[PDB]
Amino acid sequence: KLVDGELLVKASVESFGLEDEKYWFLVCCELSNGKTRQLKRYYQDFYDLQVQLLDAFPAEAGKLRDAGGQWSKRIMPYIPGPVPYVTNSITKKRKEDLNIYVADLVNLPDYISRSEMVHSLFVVLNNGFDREFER
Repeated sequence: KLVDGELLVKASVESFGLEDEKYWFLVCCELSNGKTRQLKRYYQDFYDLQVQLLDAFPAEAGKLRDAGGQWSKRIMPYIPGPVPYVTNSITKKRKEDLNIYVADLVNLPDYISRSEMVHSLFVVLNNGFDREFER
């Protein structure tokens, strides 16, 4: 979903935590009308978006080849990779990497950043956590 007059202008990952063996990240964002959100996301949420984005924008993902055989220029940011066993030290580094990743996303060209797809990660979910604050 997109809301006219309320588009993403800033995003961050501020912290991580553990609840019953599962690590989570605090994602914050600011909208163009000055509203902000505090959100809870798991690594998988970022991974699932990234899979969607690389598929939806193959050229910008560096996944296309021209007639000459040269790969298209990549402007899409990278996510930290999936791991067989999640640990505190892996999660700590992910928090740092994901912070940069989400800021980079919201700054992509309009035709990518303003997409339902990119905005989907930042929607308030009925997950017993996510909240939107007035300006």
